[PDB]
Amino acid sequence: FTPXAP
Amino acid sequence: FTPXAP
Amino acid sequence: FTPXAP
Amino acid sequence: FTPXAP
Amino acid sequence: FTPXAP
Amino acid sequence: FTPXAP
Amino acid sequence: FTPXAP
Amino acid sequence: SLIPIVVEQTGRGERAYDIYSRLLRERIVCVMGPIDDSVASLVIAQLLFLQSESNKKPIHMYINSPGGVVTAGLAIYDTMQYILNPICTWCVGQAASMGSLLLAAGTPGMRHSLPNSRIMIHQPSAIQAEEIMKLKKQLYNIYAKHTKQSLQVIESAMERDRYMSPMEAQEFGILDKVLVHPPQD
Amino acid sequence: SLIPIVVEQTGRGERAYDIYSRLLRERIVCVMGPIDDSVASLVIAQLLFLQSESNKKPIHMYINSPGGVVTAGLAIYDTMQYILNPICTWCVGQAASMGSLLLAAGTPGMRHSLPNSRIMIHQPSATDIAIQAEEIMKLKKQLYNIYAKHTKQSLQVIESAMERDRYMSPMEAQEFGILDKVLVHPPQD
Amino acid sequence: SLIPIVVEQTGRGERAYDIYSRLLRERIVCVMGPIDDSVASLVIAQLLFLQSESNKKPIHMYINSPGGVVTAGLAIYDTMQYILNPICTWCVGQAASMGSLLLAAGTPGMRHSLPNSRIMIHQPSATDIAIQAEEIMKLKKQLYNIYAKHTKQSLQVIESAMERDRYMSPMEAQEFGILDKVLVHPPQD
Amino acid sequence: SLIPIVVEQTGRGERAYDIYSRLLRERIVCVMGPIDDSVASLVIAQLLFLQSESNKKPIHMYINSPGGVVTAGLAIYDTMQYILNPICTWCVGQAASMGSLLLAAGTPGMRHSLPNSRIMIHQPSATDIAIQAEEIMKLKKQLYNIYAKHTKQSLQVIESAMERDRYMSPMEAQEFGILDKVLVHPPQD
Amino acid sequence: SLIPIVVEQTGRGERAYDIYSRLLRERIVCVMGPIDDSVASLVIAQLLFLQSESNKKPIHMYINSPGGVVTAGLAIYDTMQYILNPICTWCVGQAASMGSLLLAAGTPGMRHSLPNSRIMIHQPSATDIAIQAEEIMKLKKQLYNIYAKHTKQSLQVIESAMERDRYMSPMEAQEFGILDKVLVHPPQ
Amino acid sequence: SLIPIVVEQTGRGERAYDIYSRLLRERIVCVMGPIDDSVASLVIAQLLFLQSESNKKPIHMYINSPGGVVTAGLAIYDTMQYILNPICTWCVGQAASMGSLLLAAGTPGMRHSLPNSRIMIHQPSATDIAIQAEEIMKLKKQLYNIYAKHTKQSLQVIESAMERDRYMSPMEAQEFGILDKVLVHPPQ
Amino acid sequence: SLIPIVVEQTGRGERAYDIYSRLLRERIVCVMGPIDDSVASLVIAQLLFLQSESNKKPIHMYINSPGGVVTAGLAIYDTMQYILNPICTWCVGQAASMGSLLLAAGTPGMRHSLPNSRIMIHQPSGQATDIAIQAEEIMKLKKQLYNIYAKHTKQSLQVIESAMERDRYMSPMEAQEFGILDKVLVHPPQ
Repeated sequence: FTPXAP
Repeated sequence: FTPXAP
Repeated sequence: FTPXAP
Repeated sequence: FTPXAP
Repeated sequence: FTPXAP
Repeated sequence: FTPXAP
Repeated sequence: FTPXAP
Repeated sequence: SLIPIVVEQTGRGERAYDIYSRLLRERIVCVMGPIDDSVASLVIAQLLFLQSESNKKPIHMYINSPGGVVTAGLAIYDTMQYILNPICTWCVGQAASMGSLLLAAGTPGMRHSLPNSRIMIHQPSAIQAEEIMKLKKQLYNIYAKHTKQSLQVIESAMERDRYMSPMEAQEFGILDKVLVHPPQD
Repeated sequence: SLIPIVVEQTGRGERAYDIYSRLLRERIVCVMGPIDDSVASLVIAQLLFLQSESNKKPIHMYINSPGGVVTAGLAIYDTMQYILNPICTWCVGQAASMGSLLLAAGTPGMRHSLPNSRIMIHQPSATDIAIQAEEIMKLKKQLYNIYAKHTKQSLQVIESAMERDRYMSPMEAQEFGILDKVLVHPPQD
Repeated sequence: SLIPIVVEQTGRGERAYDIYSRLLRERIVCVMGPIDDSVASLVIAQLLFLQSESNKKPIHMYINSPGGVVTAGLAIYDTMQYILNPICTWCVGQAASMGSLLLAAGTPGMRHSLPNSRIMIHQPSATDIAIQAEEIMKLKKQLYNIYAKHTKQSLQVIESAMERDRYMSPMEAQEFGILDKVLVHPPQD
Repeated sequence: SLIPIVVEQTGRGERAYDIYSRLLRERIVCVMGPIDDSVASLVIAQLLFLQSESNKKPIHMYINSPGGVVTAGLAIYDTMQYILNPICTWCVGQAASMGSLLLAAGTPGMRHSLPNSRIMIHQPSATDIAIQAEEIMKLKKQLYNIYAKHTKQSLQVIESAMERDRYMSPMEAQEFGILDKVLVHPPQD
Repeated sequence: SLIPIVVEQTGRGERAYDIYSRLLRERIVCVMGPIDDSVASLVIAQLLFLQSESNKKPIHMYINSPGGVVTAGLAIYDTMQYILNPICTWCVGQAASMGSLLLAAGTPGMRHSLPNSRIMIHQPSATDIAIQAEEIMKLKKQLYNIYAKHTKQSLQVIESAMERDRYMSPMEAQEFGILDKVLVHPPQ
Repeated sequence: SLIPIVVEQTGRGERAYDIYSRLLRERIVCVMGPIDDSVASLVIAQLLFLQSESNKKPIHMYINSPGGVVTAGLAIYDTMQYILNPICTWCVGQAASMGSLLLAAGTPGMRHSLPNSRIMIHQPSATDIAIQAEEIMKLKKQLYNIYAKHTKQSLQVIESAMERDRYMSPMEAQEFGILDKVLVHPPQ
Repeated sequence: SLIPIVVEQTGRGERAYDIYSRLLRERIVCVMGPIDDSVASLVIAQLLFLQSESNKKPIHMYINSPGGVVTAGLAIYDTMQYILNPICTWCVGQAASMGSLLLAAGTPGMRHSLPNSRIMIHQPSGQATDIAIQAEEIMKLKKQLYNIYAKHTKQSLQVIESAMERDRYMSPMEAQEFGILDKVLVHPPQ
């Protein structure tokens, strides 16, 4: 799930 | 399923 | 199944 | 089984 | 679990 | 089981 | 279990 | 039920396949046993894949089924319409309920059976009442198109709890040729 | 059941995939059968992986499903929203309850179905646990809002249609805001 | 039960097979235990594969079956007729019901049995879906035809005998015309 | 069921993993379904592995879980407090009971949820042996102290909250201290 | 049952077999547990394959079996006769019912047992499909002939022996004509 | 359930290790869930292997276990005692019944627990084939003696304690002598 | 459940083994759990394979077992006798019923136990025969067991039969006095 996780 | 998906 | 399928 | 099958 | 094991 | 079988 | 097995 | 492995010579070295993947290489799609969503999505995956390797080369769909879930069966039927390839269908053993509807939906002239098969269009006997009805009228229309029989002659036959010989199935409009051996010339 | 192996092209020297992994390579994600937390886990993993490969190229989501656990179904929907890619949805066989919701949530214009599919929004009758009266109502209202958002219908229209225990034809679902195209054959003309 | 692995110096280099793939290599199709749609798929696949390697080389079919699904057994029987190859059938242990109908459908003169086998042409008192009275009889009648064709016996002689709940020694199966030679050890001419 | 195989290209030639092992290489750890000692041991194994790749690079825990065996969730909790890495938790679907405790145990500022998720801190009416009343209370008091530590709420507020049999919207969970951000789409900058 | 993998040093490097496939490389065929159609299938496949590689090199059949389906046993016994190789049979633990028939059917002088095995020719209580009374009596007589042929005993001595619900010692089985030698340790 | 695979990079570094096999390379033996004879086989196998590789480099037992069969647990215990390596024991989740006997049995100074573990030495109200009552007290006295040795407590204290159907916090476990250190984060 | 893989290095490595195949490479045969025909067949195959690699190198038989099928245990016993190799038996956990028969049958001097093991010579009243068995046949088996324990414990048949009547387990020290094993080892000697 990027950005932010990663 | 091409065309159109893909 | 050849011939004819294939 | 040979001979004869094969 | 390092440090200390290992 | 050798010898003898084999 | 060595020594002695093996 | 261990499935065996066969050796192939290909264009380069030597490939090995399980016997069913080898048959897919010749563009053959086995449709065996009861039809359910899991089977439906496996057949459709093989259909889309084969077309992707050739828009034009015929696909052979071998059938031995006592039917199954009507929506899973329809899913395959619609995939057969959408796909551009010719589709040979080939009834081995039996084709009942959705099984016989897939047999019938082959592209015309390429719907076959072996001499000793059995074909059933009668439906075997969770949703609301109207929907089972809406689903069965859907089956009536599909058989109508591909048999070129009319709606009232299909709603009559699909009510006789019976099987047809392959040759009776040919007369009705479900299949085209009945072959004991490969043809001559 | 055995899953067959297909070999492709290819610039490496062949590769051999199980049939389903090869469909992954063409950016297709099969959502089949009941939707539970394991199915949602594997679908979300597939969406994330695809976006990581290209946050640009369409992703094609083929749906044949009678429904499933609503929280798992929401987990997929939220993932569809979050990723950037256009998402085509393609209904095959049927899409009922949670399955029809995922279908309606493809990016507009790219939501198709085959001719004979059946589409239900009514909702049985499940859950991982259980469950108070207020929570199941909370969960339905979440479905009311999502169906409204994507069908561009009103709440009171969505709610009334959901009370009716029936399936829609592909063209009736189109008139409601669930689909865009019903293709018998690939188009153009 | 794990299947043993065997390795072959030929090759070329050397390859390893499960012992059944190693038998098939050599054109042997094993038909063991009850015949259902799955066995019929497998046998038919093995048959069609062997014919595609050579429509002239003989195919050996080793039978040890108590019978099985009538429609699946016919499906195998039809494929045996449709393919061009000679078919040696070899009854090991027992051939009953559809199992003995397959034994008898071997190419004439190439139908064998080991000494202590049991052959039963009587039908047991299944099908895939439960079935109407008129349909059982149709299925039985084509069992009579097929049996009459390969034995050179009359429908009346097949219709009796099939009423006796009996089992025949291999010698009797020969005199009756189901198999051709029973062999204890391989012949000399 | 069938776990798809993906092929990455970075990049000596190309290597292939199942999609879940591929996510682990992006340092993602999936916590799906009920937590028992077996998932505790897998999650813990993965956390420790990633910490040995890098003590510094964050680790991401995607949580979709209805809860599970208390002592196995604490084994997970304790492990995630012990490693050096920051941990982003990310709640898709739901985080109920020990699920929501693991969501709450991520690094402050790094606990996310998708918009339709449901968060519950109520415990169900969950342990390996049958255990006395006194020890059940000790376990719950342990839960009380942990939620209190990670929401910065009071024990009375926590104990009062968990008495209610209900789920929370992610927004209510953020206000409560369980998580930090709710995201429909990736943030700008 | 986690089958261990052993590595042996054949031409021309090193290959890894599971331990039973490795015993098959030495021309050894294991007959363990109740004998049914599947067991008979694998055993026959192995005997056919092993003669395929050499029709002169002995084949060793290690038997620890309490019996099983009579037709399946007969299928094995018949392929033991058809193939041309000598066959040593070796009994560990027990050979009872169809198991002791396979034991008795190894080529003469080459039928062995270990000293604590138990041999029974009495039939228990077979049959894949429930059968008629005259058919079970025809099989029992097929058993009688086979036992009388390989033990060099009379049908009447076989028949009243099989009526006794008992096991024999390896010594008794040898005096009776099922075994040739009972070995505690390898011979000189 | 799908066990993830990790690909190692160290020198000739490829090899797809499974996650647990990879922890084993680091000399970690996982002891998860209820201890039966098969778990005891696997644990001993790993212990004996790790010592074979180095009878000096420490070995680490990570313990999350509600207990299990007493003789399987004693099999592991005696193997810990028999190998020469120092053994670090590490309790996550819980260590109950034979689980805390293994925890208490690592080398003095190297017995740890995370802070939210539960430790129980009370035996539950277990056995491969049932046993005479004189036998169950023989087994229990062996438990007493072991717990006494490694907690350095007296048989009275141990017996009195094992009579209480309760769990211990890790700090309580440490004061009792079952473990040495309770770590929230790695020390420095 | 999951069986670990280990990597060893040889004149042809690298190489990967499942931990149990690895232990077999050190000539260790694990006899674990209830003994039945399938265990007896797996154990006997290891013994024969190991002697064929060397009929002189010792063979180590680690035994943690509550007993099993008598005829299956006797097949193992008879194969221990037949092969030439010295056999070290090592009892960990327990050896009950046919388990302690295999323990007692190792080469004299080479039978060990760990200190907290439990050894039982009594037979149970978990199957003990494959097929249903007549009373005279079960007495013959029990006399076969009586003779084997006597030969290997150097005790008299009367002392053996009296002992097997007692429904008790022995300590490894008792089992050593009685002649079932030779050394109880807490730590490696010397």
